[PDB]
Amino acid sequence: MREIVHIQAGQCGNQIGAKFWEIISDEHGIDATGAYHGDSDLQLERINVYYNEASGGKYVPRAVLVDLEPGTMDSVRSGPFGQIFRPDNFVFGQSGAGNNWAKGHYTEGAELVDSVLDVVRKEAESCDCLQGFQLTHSLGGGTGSGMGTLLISKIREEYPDRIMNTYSVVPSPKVSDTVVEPYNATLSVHQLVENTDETYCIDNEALYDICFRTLKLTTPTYGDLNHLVSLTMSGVTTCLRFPGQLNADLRKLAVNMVPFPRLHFFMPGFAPLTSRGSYRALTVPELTQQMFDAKNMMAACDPRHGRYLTVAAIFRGRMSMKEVDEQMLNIQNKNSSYFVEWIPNNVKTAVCDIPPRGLKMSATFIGNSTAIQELFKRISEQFTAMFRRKAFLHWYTGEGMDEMEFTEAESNMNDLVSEYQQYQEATADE
Amino acid sequence: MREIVHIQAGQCGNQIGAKFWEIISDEHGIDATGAYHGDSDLQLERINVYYNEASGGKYVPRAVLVDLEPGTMDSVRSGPFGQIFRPDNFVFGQSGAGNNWAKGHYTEGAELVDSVLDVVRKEAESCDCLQGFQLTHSLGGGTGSGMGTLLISKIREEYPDRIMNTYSVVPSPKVSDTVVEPYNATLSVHQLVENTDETYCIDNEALYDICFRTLKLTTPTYGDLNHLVSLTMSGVTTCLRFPGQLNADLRKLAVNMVPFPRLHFFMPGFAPLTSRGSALTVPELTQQMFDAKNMMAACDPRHGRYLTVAAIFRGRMSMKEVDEQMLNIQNKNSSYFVEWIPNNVKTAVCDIPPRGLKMSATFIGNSTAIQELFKRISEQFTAMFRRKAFLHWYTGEGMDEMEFTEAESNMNDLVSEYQQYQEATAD
Amino acid sequence: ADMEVIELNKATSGQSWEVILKPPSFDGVPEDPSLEEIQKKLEAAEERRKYQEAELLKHLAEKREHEREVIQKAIEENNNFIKMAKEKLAQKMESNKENREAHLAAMLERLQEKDKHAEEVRKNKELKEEASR
Amino acid sequence: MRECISIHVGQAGVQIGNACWELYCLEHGIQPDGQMPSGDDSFNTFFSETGAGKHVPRAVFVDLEPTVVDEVRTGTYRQLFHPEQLITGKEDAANNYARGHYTIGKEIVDLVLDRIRKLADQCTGLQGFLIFHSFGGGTGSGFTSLLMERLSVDYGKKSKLEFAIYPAPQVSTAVVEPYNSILTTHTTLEHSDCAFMVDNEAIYDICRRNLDIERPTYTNLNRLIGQIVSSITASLRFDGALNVDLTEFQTNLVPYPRIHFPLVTYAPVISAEKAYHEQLSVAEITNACFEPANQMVKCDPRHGKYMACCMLYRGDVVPKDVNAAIATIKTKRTIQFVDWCPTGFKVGINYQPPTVVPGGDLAKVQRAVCMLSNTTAIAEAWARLDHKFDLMYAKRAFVHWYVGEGMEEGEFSEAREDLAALEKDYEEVGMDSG
Amino acid sequence: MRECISIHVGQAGVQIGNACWELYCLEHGIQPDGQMPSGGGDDSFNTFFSETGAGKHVPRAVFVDLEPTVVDEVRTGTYRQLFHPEQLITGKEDAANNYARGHYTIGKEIVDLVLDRIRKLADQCTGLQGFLIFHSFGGGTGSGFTSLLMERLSVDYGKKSKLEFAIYPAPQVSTAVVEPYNSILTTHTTLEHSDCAFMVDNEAIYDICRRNLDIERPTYTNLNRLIGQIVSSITASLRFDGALNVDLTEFQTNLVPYPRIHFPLVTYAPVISAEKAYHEQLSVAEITNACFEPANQMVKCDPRHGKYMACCMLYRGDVVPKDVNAAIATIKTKRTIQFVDWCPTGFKVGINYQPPTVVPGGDLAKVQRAVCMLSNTTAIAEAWARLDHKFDLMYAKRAFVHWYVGEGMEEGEFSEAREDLAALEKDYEEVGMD
Ligand SMILES: Nc1nc2c(ncn2[C@@H]2O[C@H](COP(=O)(O)CP(=O)(O)OP(=O)(O)O)[C@@H](O)[C@H]2O)c(=O)[nH]1
Ligand SMILES: Nc1nc2c(ncn2[C@@H]2O[C@H](COP(=O)(O)CP(=O)(O)OP(=O)(O)O)[C@@H](O)[C@H]2O)c(=O)[nH]1
Ligand SMILES: Nc1nc2c(ncn2[C@@H]2O[C@H](COP(=O)(O)OP(=O)(O)OP(=O)(O)O)[C@@H](O)[C@H]2O)c(=O)[nH]1
Ligand SMILES: Nc1nc2c(ncn2[C@@H]2O[C@H](COP(=O)(O)OP(=O)(O)OP(=O)(O)O)[C@@H](O)[C@H]2O)c(=O)[nH]1
Ligand SMILES: [Mg+2]
Ligand SMILES: [Mg+2]
Ligand SMILES: [Mg+2]
Ligand SMILES: [Mg+2]
Repeated sequence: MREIVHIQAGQCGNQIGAKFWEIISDEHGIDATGAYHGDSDLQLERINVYYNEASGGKYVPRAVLVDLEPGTMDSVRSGPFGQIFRPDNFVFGQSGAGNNWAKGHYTEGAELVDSVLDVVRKEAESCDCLQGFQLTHSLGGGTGSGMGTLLISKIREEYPDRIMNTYSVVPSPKVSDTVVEPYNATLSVHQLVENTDETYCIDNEALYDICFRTLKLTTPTYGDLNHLVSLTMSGVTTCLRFPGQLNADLRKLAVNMVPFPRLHFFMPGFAPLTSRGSYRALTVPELTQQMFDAKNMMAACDPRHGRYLTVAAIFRGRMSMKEVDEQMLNIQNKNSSYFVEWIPNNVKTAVCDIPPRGLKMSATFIGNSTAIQELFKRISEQFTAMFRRKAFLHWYTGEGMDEMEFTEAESNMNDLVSEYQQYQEATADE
Repeated sequence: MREIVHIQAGQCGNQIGAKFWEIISDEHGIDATGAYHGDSDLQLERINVYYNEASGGKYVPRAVLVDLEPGTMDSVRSGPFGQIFRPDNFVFGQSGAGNNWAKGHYTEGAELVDSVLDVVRKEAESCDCLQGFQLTHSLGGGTGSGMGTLLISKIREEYPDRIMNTYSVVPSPKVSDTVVEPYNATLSVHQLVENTDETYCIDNEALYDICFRTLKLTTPTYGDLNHLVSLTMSGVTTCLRFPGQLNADLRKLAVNMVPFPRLHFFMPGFAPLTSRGSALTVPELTQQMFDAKNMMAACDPRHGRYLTVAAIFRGRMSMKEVDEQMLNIQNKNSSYFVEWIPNNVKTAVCDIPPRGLKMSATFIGNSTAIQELFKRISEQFTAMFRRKAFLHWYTGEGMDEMEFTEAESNMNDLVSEYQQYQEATAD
Repeated sequence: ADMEVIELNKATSGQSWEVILKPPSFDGVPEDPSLEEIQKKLEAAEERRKYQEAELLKHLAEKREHEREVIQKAIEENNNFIKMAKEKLAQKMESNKENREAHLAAMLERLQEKDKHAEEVRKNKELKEEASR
Repeated sequence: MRECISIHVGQAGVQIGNACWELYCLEHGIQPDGQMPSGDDSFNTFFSETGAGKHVPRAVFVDLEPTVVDEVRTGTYRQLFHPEQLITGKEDAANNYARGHYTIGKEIVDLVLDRIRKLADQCTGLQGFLIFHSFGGGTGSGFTSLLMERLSVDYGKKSKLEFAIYPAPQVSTAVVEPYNSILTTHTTLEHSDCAFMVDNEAIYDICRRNLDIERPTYTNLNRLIGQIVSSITASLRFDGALNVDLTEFQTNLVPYPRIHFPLVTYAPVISAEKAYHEQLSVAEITNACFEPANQMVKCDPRHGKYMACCMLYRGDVVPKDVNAAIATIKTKRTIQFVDWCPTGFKVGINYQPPTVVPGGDLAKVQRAVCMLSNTTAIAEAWARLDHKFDLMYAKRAFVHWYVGEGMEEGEFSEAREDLAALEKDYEEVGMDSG
Repeated sequence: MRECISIHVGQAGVQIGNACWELYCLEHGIQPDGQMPSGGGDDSFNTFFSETGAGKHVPRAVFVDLEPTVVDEVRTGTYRQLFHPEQLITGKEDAANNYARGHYTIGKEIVDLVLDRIRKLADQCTGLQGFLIFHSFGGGTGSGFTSLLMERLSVDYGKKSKLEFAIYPAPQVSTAVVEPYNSILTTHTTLEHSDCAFMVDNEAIYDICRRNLDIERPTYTNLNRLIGQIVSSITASLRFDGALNVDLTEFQTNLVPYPRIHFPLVTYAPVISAEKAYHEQLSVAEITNACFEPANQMVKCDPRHGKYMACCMLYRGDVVPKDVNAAIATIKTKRTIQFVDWCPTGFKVGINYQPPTVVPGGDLAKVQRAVCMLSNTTAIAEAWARLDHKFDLMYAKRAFVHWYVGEGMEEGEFSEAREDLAALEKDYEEVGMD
């Protein structure tokens, strides 16, 4: 369990993925040319999880950059850490998906998918001990959503024994790119329920609301949204990148987090909430409190509306491990009604000395909460409002799809909601 | 849709035809020898619609001059612009039709018709893109009416896909005493209803009345009547002869003007009314559209409704003013336009005014009031036919009485069809 | 005061003994595997693991077949659209040709009948003339 | 790469093409001879390149009469197009759909298709076709319908989008334009993917009100139309912050196959005079898009509901300013959307400000926007047209002109019944869900 | 000769082995390179160390892990010359905290290699006593690989003793939610193959480090150094010429009256901080009293709620029999110390003259005398009850069970393992009835 192969698909996937590579490069002391210039051995101890060592002591991200359109590729190459990527790992088409899940999944995406698998196969065969795959994408468009899910099932077929992990950006009418987002998101959730082991639900509704309500940004941009995502992704991957005991690899994390196979959708949490221009304090009790704060969730769900099946809490910076242990016990004891009683010791804590880029102290929460059903209900209501009138359906059926695929994706997503509700209501005294 | 082939038949047809060629030659800057000495490029842009370019930069009218009498040819050759015509295009007989439609249509005219077709085929075959044919003639005599209608059906047979257009002079007891004019006119209307696409009704009754009442000419002559016809013909052909958007060719004009195949008889209007020896404002010109005094057909436009109208304004005037005045004239007179043909009035403005004027207006109206012209011919016809007066003039030439009853029925049906659309509501 | 000490063993780096505080209430101390068995159980587990991996791949193969059926369905629909557009247009252009030729023939036959009538008029004029005086 | 083939049909289509191709040349630095001195190479979607470095429009200009195309053949841009892509016959359709579709059009249709086939052969990623035509002319109506049908046979479902001129009495050339419009709409409905209608009365009134032109001519109308066309194609010809291709227009703007007529709105339209125009913000130009006076089609959006809105910005425009402007538009009670549309906004931003033709009527602006909106209010334009059709057709007025060309009366009934179904489709689609 | 082979399995087993073998080296005067300048006095160290042709002393031990990281530290660290590379065995991928993965999937590929190495160590023994197995109950390797290895060891060495040093899971340092499943699964499969298991609860050692050693947040290095002290006390009479627990069979004889009830409770004293200010040495009475105090136990449970069936006092250092007997006499005087009716109330006492040894620079102070009590009490059933309850809470919902089923395990194995531990709980109740 050493190497992770990272794939970024479509505009959103490549934008949050480039930001992920830029934050973890800074944390590991890697410059834009791939050269190591840090001053800690903890920075290089597990560098091979995400980077390959090339000729001359340079480190190259084990990342494949995918799109059905070339503009995104050019903008990543032109971005701050654009030159760090392996040039032959940029795989792109020329047509685009036209914001249509069916074109990404069945037509144009299917034409590009084998070029992507040849590049991820070269990265995989080079691995001494491949953990699995990490995919960043949005669920609202055509490429990230349709082609991204097509890639997942093709990768599931060739690497059935590897962990499949996604960072899936859920659409919101508050910051929307296309009118058919609820269709593209529902068809993708159907795929994710069946083919991923761990999915981090990154909700644009929640990110927009943090920027508007908490950060007081009257008009948030993708830059403001992606700053919260980059800090969150740095936080959730902390245990994969630095030496430690807990959730040190993708399979140990899955075994600790996923009690039922379909219930693998995580609600990430982060404290402190910052803007790109930033307060100057945050104590251990203050950090632990944000675990139940809807305002600190990256999925637009209230954790107090459901119950946590499992939680991974990651604390970063110079703080007392004794204080963190005392505060985490107190937060569980005082909030016993928001944890399922039939999964004992379901909250695991980790403390890392290296804080994220730009902060002195931070907290990241990976929650498997039954409150995530609110995110799926929101997508489902938006889907039904369109599907009831068969609006925009001819663009999907024109690609060879049947109406039955829509009804099936909708049913599977409602069953998922019904499953979360079942465990939320379950008591220890059966 | 470039070339038009013009044919002029009989005395009236050749007299109004020579006058048409003289006015449009002056407007296009063409002298009596066919030489261009104009100043403007708008004069030559569409010169090929009516003229052929001969050796040495000279322009020759694409006109065929026809008559069963050979004196009319001599008088045209001797007239102003007589030398401009192609000498081999003068086709003449020796006998004369004796003001008998049957002699023109079936006897003497049929003997000369192949010599005419020889000459019109040569003109028509030489065209790069033939629009069709234009005929000037009277309906009251024998050659223009009988032979003119015979020519129409023969040319139609050979060129079924081309537009057939006529300038038809309607007889009046005010200018000619010939008793059988109602017969010749009814037999010709019967032919025109079935074989022409557009017919401009030039009424001698209306021409005489303008000269007598408005121009105060106590005894008008054909020269006085023909001066009004030449200005009218220059006005109605403006859009065929100069660059422009509207009714630029004979088929586009027919499509805009003719809603029902048989209702293709136009009531032309002109302002100002002038004599051969004598500038109105834009509102003054637009008002004359409903003025019976300005019509070249003896019908009152306020007695019926316009199915369609083409309004042509010539001279240096504001297009904005013309547009405002034309909208005002149809809003204030909405009851004189059929409501079931929306936007049925089309306006055009040309910078070049007719010869002798600084500003003019010409109206091509398809009005249900034209039924008054046909009723007048029909009453005169019935007064004679009821007594079978002069019938042996036509039956002596091989005709049957049945052709008369048929021509009369067809003309009364035409009146009854105009009345039907006049009374029709949108509902 | 009752404690029975019993010497057990004495050695180079040690000494041992038993100390008895009380004797027992009830006199007396009262109230295999095989490689084949192990192998059979391990192989049975391996077959269950391989059977569920085969079921997973069988379902992924069913998704690949469905993908081929949607690509084929879109191709077939585009072909049927072409086929229908082509024969609708051929039918429309041919009906229009029949009609336009029919209209042209009817109007030429009308003009031809006029010619027959004209020679018949000419015929009567000829016998009215000549066969007189 | 992502090529778009332009087809300009009849006088309106060809004259609008003159204005568009002149403007594209000015925007990309292409000289009238096709040369371009020494970057953004997205213009390759609209221009092919020869071995001698000359850039040639991926376009065909067609008319049944030669007069209008002859002006292209002999004008400033006569070296820009190869002579084989400027196609004309001898006789026009005489304002008759039947002559454009059958009698006259059938004689030149194979030649036009042959030229389009040669342009398609030079495309490695053909997106589809942009067809420019009027609804009213015999060629614009009849020849376009015939060409649309033949393009569906040769290219199947390959995208076909229109720029169609809706008839206006102020500049109308024929009484039969309502017949030609209904017949062409009926024939074209199942072959077109998206049609951008431009009403001549609306452009006429914008020229009078906003540009202070007393009696606007086709030159005034066409230069403004060229500005709108350039805005719609700027996302394909340039690579800006946010792009929208032919496929994205279709997916975002057309919820049902027959409901494919977006309303075009453009702002700002400022007179080349004034000088004290003070630069309009992104919020101000966005607000102007929902004002009826800036629409390209006369209709009242307050009497309808929006189902999709595509915003195409160009110039000094930043995404933050666009989102702030659209957010205030979402809070407007007077701007109503259908309940089956959770979000109907597709945004495209290009850095290139609107270029104006030297000596034209329009002022140089720092930023401009073109909105493409699918509104059920556009059914008012169809109702207006259908009523004029009914008034004339009840009497069979002018019908003999179409029947004489081989058309049957049953085709008029079928075309009208199809447009009656379209009117009911706009009514059903604007209804709230149960 | 009475040789013992030590088997260190998984992270816990390997890291505890580092601590034990470091302490044995210090106790016998063996340097990290295996050299010994021959302190101790006798040659009994040969039971745990073999000798090479170059005069080096090598542990009779195998270190096994399904992943290489922890064992790699042994391969490259301070004691890398002490072990030969063939006795440090690792795979590539671990058992991911899943018993089924360690037992049925991954373990299966390395088990023959481990048995081959054990067979080569057994070949060097003239009087092999048996095996000492170090492992965690909670890890996938510590649970799954250990039970698989125990089964094969019973087939290959039927009449040989197998003693365990097992780490009982604690939430303060727990690495997985599924540790109760792994613990019940490994106990079920290992029960009939093990002769005696000394359980060490991480919470008890964690609290002793906090209370007695003043360590705020104890690490595995703190816990293992203390575990090493207890293991050294129990093995002292095999590695030195002692008088009690002289051979491995003597452990079953002295502590195990019934095969299933083989889990003795370990108590140790004194545990004093190295940083403590010069305190006076604790007497035999004081360290004996500490033996009967719950706070000094290796497993959290209440001996007052149970009955003793065997008791062994292992004294070390400056200790005289008269002082031991006087100390035991006072404890009986003031305390009950209830024994089962079928066992005599009393103690087997051993004094090992070798002084307690501490790692230089460690947390423990060097003491003149120490004692380790091994007692088989029915009170240890409390630890099984706590574990069984956590198993039941999760298993009632089938939570995490799909991870084990996906590896080829059946649900029935969970029921069987739990039913076996329910029988073990009833056995403790029946055995302690009178
Ligand atoms: N948090 C972010 N969301 C983004 C970003 N860019 C886009 N999006 C969201 O992603 C969704 C669709 O946008 P994309 O550009 O990723 C669509 P994609 O390239 O994957 O496919 P196509 O539809 O073929 O263009 C929609 O919900 C957007 O709001 C970004 O940088 N950050
Ligand atoms: N407005 C005009 N009417 C004319 C003119 N000449 C004749 N007429 C009218 O035409 C009618 C008589 O027709 P014509 O003199 O042309 C007889 P045509 O030569 O065609 O045949 P025949 O003399 O019978 O051989 C009668 O109504 C006259 O009043 C003229 O120059 N202008
Ligand atoms: N905006 C605009 N509309 C025009 C232009 N030219 C014509 N139109 C309009 O188009 C309609 C007439 O159609 P045209 O395109 O001229 O006719 P055509 O396609 O050439 O067809 P035919 O001439 O009948 O063969 C009327 O509504 C005109 O106002 C132009 O340059 N710009
Ligand atoms: N006392 C002590 N306990 C430890 C140590 N390392 C791990 N543990 C405990 O052992 C349990 C986890 O088992 P591990 O031994 O780490 O796992 P493993 O045997 O390597 O198995 P996998 O990693 O799942 O293949 C938890 O209860 C830990 O607290 C150690 O060095 N000392
Ligand atoms: Mg994209
Ligand atoms: Mg005469
Ligand atoms: Mg035209
Ligand atoms: Mg391990």
